Amino acid sequence: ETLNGGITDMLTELANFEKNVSQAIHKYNAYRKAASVIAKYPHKIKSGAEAKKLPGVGTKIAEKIDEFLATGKLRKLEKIRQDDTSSSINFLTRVSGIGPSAARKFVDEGIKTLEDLRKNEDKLNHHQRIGLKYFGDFEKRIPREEMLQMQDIVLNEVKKVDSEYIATVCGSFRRGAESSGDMDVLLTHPSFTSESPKLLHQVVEQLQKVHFITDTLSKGETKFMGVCQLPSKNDEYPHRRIDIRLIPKDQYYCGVLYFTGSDIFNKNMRAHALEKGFTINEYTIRPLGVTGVAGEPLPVDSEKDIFDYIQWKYREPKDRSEHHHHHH
DNA sequence: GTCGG
DNA sequence: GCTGATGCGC
DNA sequence: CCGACGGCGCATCAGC
Ligand SMILES: Nc1ccn([C@@H]2CS[C@H](COP(=O)(O)OP(=O)(O)OP(=O)(O)O)O2)c(=O)n1
Ligand SMILES: [Cl-]
Ligand SMILES: [Cl-]
Ligand SMILES: [Mn+2]
Ligand SMILES: [Mn+2]
Ligand SMILES: [Mn+2]
Ligand SMILES: [Mn+2]
Ligand SMILES: [Mn+2]
Ligand SMILES: [Mn+2]
Ligand code: NA
Ligand code: NA
Ligand code: NA
Ligand code: NA
Ligand code: NA
Repeated sequence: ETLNGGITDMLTELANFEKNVSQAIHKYNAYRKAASVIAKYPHKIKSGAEAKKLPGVGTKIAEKIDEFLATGKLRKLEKIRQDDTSSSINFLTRVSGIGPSAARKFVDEGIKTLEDLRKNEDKLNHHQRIGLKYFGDFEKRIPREEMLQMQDIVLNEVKKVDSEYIATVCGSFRRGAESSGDMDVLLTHPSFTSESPKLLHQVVEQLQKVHFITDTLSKGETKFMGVCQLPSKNDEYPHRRIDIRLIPKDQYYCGVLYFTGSDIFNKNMRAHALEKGFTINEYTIRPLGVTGVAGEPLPVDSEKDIFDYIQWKYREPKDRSEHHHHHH
């Protein structure tokens, strides 16, 4: 049903291999950019030289596309699929907190399966231990109905802590997705500005007291990463990833732009900002110094002002998701 | 792996 | 302590 | 060994 789905799946799989096995994050990012520009292309790709016209597809991917169109497979991928070490390394990196490095370490020490991982809980740090505990739950996506229920608990508890907080659910939810991988809550409070608690900790602690937050992956002064769960209906819902991030109140628009994603959109926007002579992060957009210090932050009164600076047409959150096209 | 310089 | 990497996460 | 590639929080380490 997906136009060019065979091609985009091949490139994604190559991506994951370069990240997890090769530890080559820019090759990962290259395959992702290629899968992405191909996914958004509104025609069926006839040949490698056709895909090559797209930014991000070059000689080597063009050849893989010719091989794939011609044979229905890619020998490079068949060999990777046959490498049990590579397969186990890929699998282990699905646990939150285990990356390419840890994964290879565990596999080299003979941990190759989920059971093997469970038997070796003592090798895992806290984050990894919690990732493992909820591995099955974290594989499932969250229906938007349940995201609405989750949003209701979060906003009500935050308002009980202090009515000056504003919490906004971002990520895929704000982009209008019909399901989400986690819940991203952007939080502000007038006591925390770029110039100026316990602000985050008070919120987290209140969510724990009402048994909504069940576990913590990591937690600092400005960012919480953890686990939550909706109250059961009779006798249970899966446990869910939740990210909460306090951002400076005077820097809300850069913050919400960031927290809305998608991942690929944000990166592409920042790459286009560099080309135009700016640097964008979640707090500011700044001109690049002739030296190599960014200069003073530019004024921003809306999401659109950020786009304007880098000469990009404004996109509504729903148009910042990745998309694909279909065939009959 | 792709691209720009 | 601070700075700057390394790993891993949004 | 062309070098850059988006950018930063939290956890941790190395060097000072
Ligand atoms: N590589 C990345 C990853 C995330 N981000 C930011 C962090 S906050 C925002 C949303 O990140 P998430 O990882 O929750 O993704 P989405 O909400 O798009 O999807 P799901 O959670 O999978 O529904 O994008 C980024 O700028 N670069
Ligand atoms: Cl790389
Ligand atoms: Cl900044
Ligand atoms: Mn579809
Ligand atoms: Mn398109
Ligand atoms: Mn062993
Ligand atoms: Mn999300
Ligand atoms: Mn998230
Ligand atoms: Mn551009
Ligand atoms: Na190209
Ligand atoms: Na191997
Ligand atoms: Na992981
Ligand atoms: Na053990
Ligand atoms: Na569960």
